[PDB]
Amino acid sequence: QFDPILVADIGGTNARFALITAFDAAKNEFVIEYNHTFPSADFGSLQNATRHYLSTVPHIKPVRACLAVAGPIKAGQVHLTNLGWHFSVSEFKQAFSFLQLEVINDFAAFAYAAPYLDSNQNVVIKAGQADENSNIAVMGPGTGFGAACLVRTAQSSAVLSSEGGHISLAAVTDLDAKLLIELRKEHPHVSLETVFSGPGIAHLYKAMAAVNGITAKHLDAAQISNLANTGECEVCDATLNQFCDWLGSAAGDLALAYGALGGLFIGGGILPRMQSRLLESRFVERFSQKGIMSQYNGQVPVTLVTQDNIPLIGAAACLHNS
Amino acid sequence: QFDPILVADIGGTNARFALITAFDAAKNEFVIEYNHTFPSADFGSLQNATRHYLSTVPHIKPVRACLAVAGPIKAGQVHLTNLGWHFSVSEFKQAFSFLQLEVINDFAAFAYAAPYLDSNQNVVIKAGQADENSNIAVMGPGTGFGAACLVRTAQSSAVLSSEGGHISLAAVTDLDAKLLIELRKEHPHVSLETVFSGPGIAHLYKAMAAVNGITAKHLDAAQISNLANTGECEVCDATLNQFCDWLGSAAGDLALAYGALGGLFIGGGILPRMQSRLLESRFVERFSQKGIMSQYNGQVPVTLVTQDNIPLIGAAACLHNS
Repeated sequence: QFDPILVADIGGTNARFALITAFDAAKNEFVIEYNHTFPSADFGSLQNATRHYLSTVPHIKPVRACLAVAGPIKAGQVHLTNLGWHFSVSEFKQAFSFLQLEVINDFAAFAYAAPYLDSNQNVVIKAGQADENSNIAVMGPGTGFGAACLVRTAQSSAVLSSEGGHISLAAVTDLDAKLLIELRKEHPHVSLETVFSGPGIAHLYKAMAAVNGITAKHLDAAQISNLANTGECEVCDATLNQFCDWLGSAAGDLALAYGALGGLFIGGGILPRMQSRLLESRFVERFSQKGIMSQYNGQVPVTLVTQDNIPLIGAAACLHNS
Repeated sequence: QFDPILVADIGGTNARFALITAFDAAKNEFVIEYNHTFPSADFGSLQNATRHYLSTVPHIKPVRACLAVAGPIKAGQVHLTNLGWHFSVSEFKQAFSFLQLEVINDFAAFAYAAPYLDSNQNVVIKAGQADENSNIAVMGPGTGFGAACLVRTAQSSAVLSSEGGHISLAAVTDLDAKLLIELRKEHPHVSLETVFSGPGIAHLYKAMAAVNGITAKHLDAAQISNLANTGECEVCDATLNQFCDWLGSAAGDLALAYGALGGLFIGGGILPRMQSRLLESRFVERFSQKGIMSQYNGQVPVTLVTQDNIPLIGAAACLHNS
């Protein structure tokens, strides 16, 4: 009989709670039940939010818990000053008499989750052959660019949390190069996140406009994607294709940096909205265009994550594999 | 009473064996004794080399062993076809009745070793504040460019082995940019290893010569370093300074990619021979020139490794921490 786990996805506008009630060895999937979302604004503390949630499912009183936090964890201390939630992992554990409590970052949760994803609920960007005994890379263009790695060796395993979104962005093509020169005019340091993010799409548009000899209007990502579709902004359509192309190069670099023969997953909320453009782009060609390591990246499967509960699956995987 | 460990550094022209006989909690150092080197060519198998070594120190019969291999480990199989040594980890363990045997890559050993280095036997490249609970990055420009990371979290730890030397090399300065254009003329894929390695120094020289409007002579790294010193090759001196400068940028990128708040170590045999030039270069300035993550890299201590037994210390740390 599986020992239930309380899992939570906190830090954003909405806090999400659920109960892990079983693990199916066949499907290699955690069974998640009683999935409840609520505005973080409804509570003055995480403790309160948690007490409320547990009161709605009192027949299952978990003594194991893991919270995935889209915020900073500095020495057993969590500060979501944004929400007004500040708590000690130690006291939170005490408050609910948890025998086991893990508090992890959201991308760390994405890395923990990687081996337990719904195969039939995701999109293969590039086939195909995963090495079960090697590392898995996870990345996600969103508000910023997050990158992490589930490190698996013949001695142990752990999750590499990083600031990999901030590494310098390299040029591969002549167009890349020209765009870096323009980008650097507004961004002394042009990193992955300078381009591969919600704000980055706007940055990339401004640069593309400049390269094409056009004064750029004040557009954000959604506006850029819309105007591209209606054919009212040629530079917008080219910007989004360049985004996909370049991303391929960056994803390939991270696959090498993280030795990701276990596979590379692309999450976040932006890329799943660009699925058709991504699959039509030069992403895959650029992904494995890596000199003597071309064959290596040729073997690495790249998957676009489409399921919605990654943080919860990760929290579950983290605590259960402790 | 410490349980002795047999440690070995194999794969190169010389095989090195030693015995770990104790661990000093105060110094935080493994005690290494009976350090013996011998030409790999003297034996037809690792088993033979090992039997010979153990016969010279028969009063200490270790049942724990860890081999650091500068070669490939594919599924409990080691193939140093170069030396004619091919063995099964399983059978090697059996052959010497080891209760515990770990076989790791050489850079993985460098990552394992990082926390146990001789503070007074290394050179601070950039101060200063290590976070004991964060990851440590290790890198080394040699024949190729190796990169690994000791991943340390509040849940576990592991060593990230990578192909990070093969990620695209980004330009930061105008000179960087011009050099990439030249480099790409001979190297379709310009990676870190294209520049930051023994062969890379020659590549960089050829490119620097071209940028400076000079026909480059056929020189290798040592020749480039020599001619620089005698002032017989101005472009050579500029090449080596550019190498150090650019390396700073690359090391900074890896520190971000690996979340290396625990520190970053630079090993290999090339950089320790360039200590004065390195410390006089723009390495440190470029290391932390990383936009919003500038403060982050400002905190990361960078150390030049000068001690000779890194692989042995790593093997020891790996097996002992199993």
